[PDB]
Amino acid sequence: KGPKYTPAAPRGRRKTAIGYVVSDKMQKTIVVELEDRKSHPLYGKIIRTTKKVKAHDENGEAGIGDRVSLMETRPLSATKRWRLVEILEKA
Amino acid sequence: NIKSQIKRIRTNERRRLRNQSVKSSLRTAIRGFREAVDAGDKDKASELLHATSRKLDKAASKGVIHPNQAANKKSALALALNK
Amino acid sequence: ARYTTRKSRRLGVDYRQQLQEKQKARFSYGVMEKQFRRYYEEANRQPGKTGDNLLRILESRLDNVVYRAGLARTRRMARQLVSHGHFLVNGVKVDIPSYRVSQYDIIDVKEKSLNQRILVHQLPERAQTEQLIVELYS
Amino acid sequence: AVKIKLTRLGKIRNPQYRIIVADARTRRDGRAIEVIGRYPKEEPSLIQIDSERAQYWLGVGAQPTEPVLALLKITGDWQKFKGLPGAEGTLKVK
RNA sequence: GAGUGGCGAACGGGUGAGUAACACGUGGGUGAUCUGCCCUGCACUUUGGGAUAAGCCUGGGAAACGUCUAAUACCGAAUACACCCUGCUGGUCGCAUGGCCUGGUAGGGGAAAGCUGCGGUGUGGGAUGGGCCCGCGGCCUAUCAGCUUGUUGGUGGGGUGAUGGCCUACCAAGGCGACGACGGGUAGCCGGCCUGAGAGGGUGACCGGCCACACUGGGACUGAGAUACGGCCCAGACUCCUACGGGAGGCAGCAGUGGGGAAUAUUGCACAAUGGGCGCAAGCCUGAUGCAGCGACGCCGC
Ligand SMILES: [Mg+2]
Ligand SMILES: [Mg+2]
Ligand SMILES: [Mg+2]
Ligand SMILES: [Mg+2]
Ligand SMILES: [Mg+2]
Ligand SMILES: [Mg+2]
Ligand SMILES: [Mg+2]
Ligand SMILES: [Mg+2]
Ligand SMILES: [Mg+2]
Ligand SMILES: [Mg+2]
Repeated sequence: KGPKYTPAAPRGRRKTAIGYVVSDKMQKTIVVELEDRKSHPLYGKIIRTTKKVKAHDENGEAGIGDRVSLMETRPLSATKRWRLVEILEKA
Repeated sequence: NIKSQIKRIRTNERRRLRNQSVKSSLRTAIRGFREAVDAGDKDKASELLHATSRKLDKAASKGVIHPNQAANKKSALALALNK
Repeated sequence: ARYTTRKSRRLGVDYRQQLQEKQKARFSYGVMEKQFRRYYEEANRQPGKTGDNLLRILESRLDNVVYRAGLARTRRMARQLVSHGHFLVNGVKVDIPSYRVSQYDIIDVKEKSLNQRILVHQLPERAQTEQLIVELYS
Repeated sequence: AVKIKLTRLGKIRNPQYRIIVADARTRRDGRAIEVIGRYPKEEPSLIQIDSERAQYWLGVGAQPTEPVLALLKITGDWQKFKGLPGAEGTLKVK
């Protein structure tokens, strides 16, 4: 009577990021600089912080001074956690 | 000691020598495959895949190697054989 | 600890002035300073006037009730009666002077105890000095 | 695997249990997956259970412990799950 | 009774040495993955053999660790179209590798156990527990300014449950740092707890999570799962038994003893209750736990 098979029965979103490219000199990986802004807990200055984020290029499309949209991945390599989705603007 | 550890030491000598034997037999099977491929010997190596891929998945059926390991060996041998 | 006329004689009414009104309020009701400290810290938590709640809590004591009831003369006389367990509350032996009776509490006397059972309609407001004892603390 | 326990939250000589779904491995007063119900020092024992959650966890296959299996059999969530004709109707308070 | 065998022994309990780190706290990700026992679909439990403890007879010593017979122990096969591998191809989904429709095909292979009601293999699903990445957060120091060579990336292989310089062989020459890198010092982290009107400051007792460690270091084996306290192997430090031939052991389990300290407890009772393990069950273990003793150590009450 029972069906010999049953259904499995979705898809959480990964984080995104946009930032200006720096040092795209390493085999299809683009080192993107992401700006962040948080208020300092006591004093209440809005501090501009930055960090370099190694993105997987594939084929070497973007260049330096480009504003590249990104998305997270698994570890493609140690440091490299990201890939580019889409390339806005140019050098 | 004092405990039933004395019994479970006697098992881990027995059950090692079973699993050591099967793990070693897979290595010599997989080793003799690669020497057939590196010679440029197609008809011999095509036979040795069905020899080894039989023997891999039987070791997964024992509960020694675990099936995901047994699968990823068979994948590596078949993609080697096609070239 | 139970204290067990002169202590009243020093005060009359048988920082200089602040302590003296607390002292009569304490030794009237027979309270120890740690217990008197607790009723203050409960009173200020409750709403309304914080001073007026203090006298409500001290008047609520089960032995105080006996004094008002007049079953036993001299508030200190009632200490001997209550702890000995002569009194009863809702068919339960209260052997405790610190019992604070609420509304609709029925105080009866135990059978025998031969040496008249009045009920609590509400906790009485101050009309039935506090601002020294409030300004004493804090 | 998963198991319906009791967990002793009371003061000395005065236990109060709450009926907890948890792993077999966890310590007695450990982390629950969910608190279903609650439960012995009364003329009438006090027993309260969510009937909806009890059916869910039993339907998955949470094994009751021996004294919890009495409480489920009393209140009659065990007979809803098992589907045997003894039915439900027990407890009161007063 | 002991002995082979199955499960358990990774849980419970201990302590804070180490660690300034994805260790922890809150957030997500897993199209990058595992899961014994448990229940609840579907399909099967076919067929044959070879040994080995116990038992006897030997040696060895104060002590303690050569010939036979069974099994749900261990093994050749057969069957399984669910499943694993490879080739050619259909449609859709999108966030790129890719996923999913047990997609459809045609090649090659995967298992098992029985005896007085419990089980046993394979494979869909559900639930539990994990593992691995990242966003931000949280002490002191420049009288620490340069650090890195598997180092940062790529390609082909090896490897893992799984993604990854995780490892390895060849090309490229990059990575991190004044927003404090690399060093030195101290430190279990937190929910909380003490204070303060607050913002802050201090602390991490009990109780409840996560981490690390089990004489000191370095391993792996067995397994569904291992920092494997009361396991194994080796190396060191230390201490016991000895008939000097040989051995054995690690309280940071609960009690307890001696030290060190201004200072901290009984060599208690019981599995009756709740939790856990094994067994069909009756039960049998549980210094977890429930309680008792002792000390005004604290908070209440007479
Ligand atoms: Mg591979
Ligand atoms: Mg450091
Ligand atoms: Mg097992
Ligand atoms: Mg330390
Ligand atoms: Mg201030
Ligand atoms: Mg060690
Ligand atoms: Mg293994
Ligand atoms: Mg020990
Ligand atoms: Mg062990
Ligand atoms: Mg001890």
